[PDB]
Amino acid sequence: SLPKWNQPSKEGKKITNLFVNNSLTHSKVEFIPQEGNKIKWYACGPTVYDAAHLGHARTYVSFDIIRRILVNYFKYDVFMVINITDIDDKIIKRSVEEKIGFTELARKWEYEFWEDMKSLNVLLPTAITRVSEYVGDIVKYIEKIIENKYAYVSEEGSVYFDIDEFKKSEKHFYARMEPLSVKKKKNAYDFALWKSSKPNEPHWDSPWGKGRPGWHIECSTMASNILGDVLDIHSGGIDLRFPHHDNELAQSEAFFDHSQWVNYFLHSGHLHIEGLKMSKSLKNFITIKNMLTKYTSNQIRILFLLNKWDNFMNYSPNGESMVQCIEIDKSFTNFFAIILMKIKNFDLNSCNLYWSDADNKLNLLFRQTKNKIHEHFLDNFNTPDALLAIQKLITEINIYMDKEKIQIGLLLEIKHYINFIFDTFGLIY
Amino acid sequence: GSLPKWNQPSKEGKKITNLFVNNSLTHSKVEFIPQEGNKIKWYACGPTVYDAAHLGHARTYVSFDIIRRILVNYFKYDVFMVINITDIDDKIIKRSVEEKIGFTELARKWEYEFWEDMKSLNVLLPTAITRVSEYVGDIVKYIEKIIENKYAYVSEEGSVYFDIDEFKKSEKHFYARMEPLSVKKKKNAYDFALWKSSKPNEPHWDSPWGKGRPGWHIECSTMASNILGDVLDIHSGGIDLRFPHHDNELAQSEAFFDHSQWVNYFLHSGHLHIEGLKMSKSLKNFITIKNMLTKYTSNQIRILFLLNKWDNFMNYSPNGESMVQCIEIDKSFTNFFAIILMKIKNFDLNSCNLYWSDADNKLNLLFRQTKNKIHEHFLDNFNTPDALLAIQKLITEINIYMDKEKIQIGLLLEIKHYINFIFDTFGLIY
Ligand SMILES: Nc1ncnc2c1ncn2[C@@H]1O[C@H](COS(=O)(=O)NC(=O)[C@@H](N)CCC(=O)O)[C@@H](O)[C@H]1O
Ligand SMILES: Nc1ncnc2c1ncn2[C@@H]1O[C@H](COS(=O)(=O)NC(=O)[C@@H](N)CCC(=O)O)[C@@H](O)[C@H]1O
Ligand code: NA
Ligand code: NA
Ligand code: NA
Ligand code: NA
Ligand SMILES: [Zn+2]
Ligand SMILES: [Zn+2]
Repeated sequence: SLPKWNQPSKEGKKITNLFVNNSLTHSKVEFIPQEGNKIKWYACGPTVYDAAHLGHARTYVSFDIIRRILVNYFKYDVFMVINITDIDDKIIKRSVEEKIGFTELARKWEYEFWEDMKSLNVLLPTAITRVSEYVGDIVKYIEKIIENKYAYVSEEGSVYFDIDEFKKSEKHFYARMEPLSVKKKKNAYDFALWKSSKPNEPHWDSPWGKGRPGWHIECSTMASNILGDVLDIHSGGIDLRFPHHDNELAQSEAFFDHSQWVNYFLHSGHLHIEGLKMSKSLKNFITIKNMLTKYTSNQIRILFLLNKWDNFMNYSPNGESMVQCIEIDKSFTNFFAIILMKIKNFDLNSCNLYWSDADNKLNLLFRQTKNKIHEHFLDNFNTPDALLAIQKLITEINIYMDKEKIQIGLLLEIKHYINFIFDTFGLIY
Repeated sequence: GSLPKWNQPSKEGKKITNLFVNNSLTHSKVEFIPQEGNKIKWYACGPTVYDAAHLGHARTYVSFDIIRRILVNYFKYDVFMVINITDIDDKIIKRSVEEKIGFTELARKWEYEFWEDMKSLNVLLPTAITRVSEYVGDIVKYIEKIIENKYAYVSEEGSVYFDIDEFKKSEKHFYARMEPLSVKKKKNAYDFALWKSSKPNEPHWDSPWGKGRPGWHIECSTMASNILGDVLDIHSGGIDLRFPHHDNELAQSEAFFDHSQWVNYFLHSGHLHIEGLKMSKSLKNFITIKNMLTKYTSNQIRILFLLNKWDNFMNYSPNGESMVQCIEIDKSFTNFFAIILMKIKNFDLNSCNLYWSDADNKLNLLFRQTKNKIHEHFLDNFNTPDALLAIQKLITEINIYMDKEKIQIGLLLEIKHYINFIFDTFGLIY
């Protein structure tokens, strides 16, 4: 009556003791790769019919930070896939309103999305998978689900996922992550895998007639084709947990006829503005480009570093939430300014390098800070507390650089470590 | 009895990578295990600063810079490193009377040029730099303790000598742990000075035993013990220092703390040879780092050292013969970055197709396999020659892919970032 989860075996794997908040268990559980030190990761992409806003940035920046922690800090090997839904009801509707082709519209806003990601120092994924380029593969995927008896064909030529038949199987559970969120259909909760197309919509040939993919099938198809029958990580915003992500799990389980397509499902919290999700529908949004005419990439990334990735956050506009981000960014800028100059202008010919008690105390705080940051990252990517640890260390380095005769080698090593953590955060100074 | 024993640190609570290193204390490759957490306390012997450093010195400091970058940048150990500067020495005293400038002025000049040469080679400075001239008082206190533990004696002239026989008698101490077979005022000829009575006209310092100078080995035990403590994870230097210098440091430090294992892993770089012999100031067969750098770049010199396993000797053929391959490799890396950066710059998302093709998948398969190959090479006693080869082979296939196949922009960027990561670990700059 309740979905079960299988933790991957630890034998032969990279073991860091990292714990992550897994939506499949609704708990923090130890992260263990399926193979070695490898992480196969699929992340749902944007719907490219319009500009991206600060809420989209929160999700992609937060998972960029997580990816950099996993790769740059823990040295996992991440193979990441993000889809682009360039065919969708919204794209069709917008393209008729504006009197341009569906592809021209989608390519424009896909281009602007990646430009915005690059402006925010977000790394591109290994693979970018457009629906328009995967329709043939989607048809083949749907054929297999039908052959496994988990989908049926309507008279009009649509294909629907058969929830009742899927649930019946002892190896399958429907809606593993939100169990309680559950005429021609057998049951109302069945969802389309293939939609019969109106003659005026864009459409593709199939064994069942001209149509389009349903809302969820492209993600199962693309990830299964490139990454296979087990994903280490699947991610997205919390609104996608159901129906979209739970439906992907059912589709992929139905295709492979197994019980666990994803080991760790990670959901970022929403950015709210004035108490409500930042939303195109609510017209309360700030585009990323507008945000970048007021604040820098570092400042926006600090905003997201200050908020735990899997919790919702409130954005107060008119600069209110950004005051703290600007202060922190300024302290990082001024810290680097001083330490870089002290290093550059240090003179080995005239200095004294005796390792003093003041040098030893700063070094002790330095090594301790490294251990604290390590524990924060293992604690479900706790960047707010890691950022605070860096701030505390900087306060003490600033005192040391002002008064004590300086240990050039220690300052260089401290500069390199803080650069390493800032690279991990995606900050550029 | 009759053979030195070695205690491997316990694994509980430590960072465990399965790295193996060639340990001179065991004369074997053994698993590297920190004394504490992920921390590595590391002392490396510094240069004698009375004249210019040469390519043999560069080989040792660059090879251990590469190892330090592997430990820190690649494996994420926390390295705390100390290097001494011997700015008081017989050679410095004699050279300063020849040059007719003060010993301090001469020593500071050639220390400064040593660090400039290191920076020119992209060698990272250590955490602490310990000059003998700033540590004499601490050295005196260290010797006082060795005398108090009955492991040293004072001669009538005011010198202090290490008492090898008394040290060996202790069941917890073995003398010459690393080269056991290499072993009038003295009790026995093998005793060595901790404090030397001052000769007339020499620089000198006060002590309870009279005016004098440190012996040849005592500063390193003193400085490392003061900053790093009673157990070092790593101690390093060239193979010529293994005995008497490093074995004598072990004896001094064991005598000070009256314990049995001051160093867990002793690493010795091989010598750079020229025409079959060690590159040597005495043999006048040396090439200064500065002269090398007027003909070759930092990258090219670092590639020369990456191509030779750190703990084996290497032959350097002059007149550009050994550098031919280094220049070719460096050029292939420069050209790779030029090409991949242009392909990235000119990629057009509006006109591309991004279907993940079989060609894309084959390159990705090679990419991830290369990552695991390099990982095993680094775990295998820092095997940079084979890691460098793996990177070269990967670049050969990336160049083919960029020329013909429709390119996966994200995959090319990810491969570039990984190669940047390994090159940072090597100390190469492109
Ligand atoms: N206010 C907010 N705060 C924080 N995250 C927010 C957000 N609004 C959207 N998101 C998250 O941003 C990502 C992109 O959202 S989006 O452009 O609307 N696209 C979509 O929702 C769908 N295209 C995802 C499904 C798929 O196509 O596979 C998705 O992960 C989405 O959950
Ligand atoms: N041809 C060669 N090939 C490869 N390594 C070579 C080398 N010649 C010297 N080395 C190594 O370079 C390092 C510095 O050497 S050096 O400047 O002569 N100084 C000394 O030997 C002493 N000052 C070390 C003892 C001490 O002072 O603590 C030492 O580690 C030494 O072993
Ligand atoms: Na079931
Ligand atoms: Na939902
Ligand atoms: Na003994
Ligand atoms: Na020797
Ligand atoms: Zn999706
Ligand atoms: Zn030494």
